[PDB]
Amino acid sequence: RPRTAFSSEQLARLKREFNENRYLTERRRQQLSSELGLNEAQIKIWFQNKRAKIKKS
Amino acid sequence: RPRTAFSSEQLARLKREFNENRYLTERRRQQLSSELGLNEAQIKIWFQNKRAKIKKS
DNA sequence: TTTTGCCATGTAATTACCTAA
DNA sequence: ATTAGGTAATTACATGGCAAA
Repeated sequence: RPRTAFSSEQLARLKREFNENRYLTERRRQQLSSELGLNEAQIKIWFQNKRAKIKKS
Repeated sequence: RPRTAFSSEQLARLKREFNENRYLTERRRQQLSSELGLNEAQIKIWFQNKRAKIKKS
């Protein structure tokens, strides 16, 4: 498998972004893409996965 | 998956099951497929659809 | 000390089912 | 029928620190 590695500066805006808003919109899902230069699908699962550990944690 | 059509022999067995419980279970999806000769995934979607309809009331 | 030799974690990805159009 | 994005459960794997000769 190709396990993506996140940049210390990506994990940051993601996190910052989850705080303010834990549910991604398409617009928002899009913009993040541009900016972080990540694909709308990984930002997708990230948020899913965040919410997940928060629940189990 | 090709649009299909249920026999009345099947359609009425689906409706009798959907009467006992609206949620299918894996083993039971199985059981009905070998029974009614349908394809699991067809059974699965009938149910979804039915639930969604019944809801509307 | 050092070097080797394992594990246990965290997490990213993935699956199977959900309601709703 | 299909489709997207949600939850819950996983599985794969890249890692750090620990144990021991």
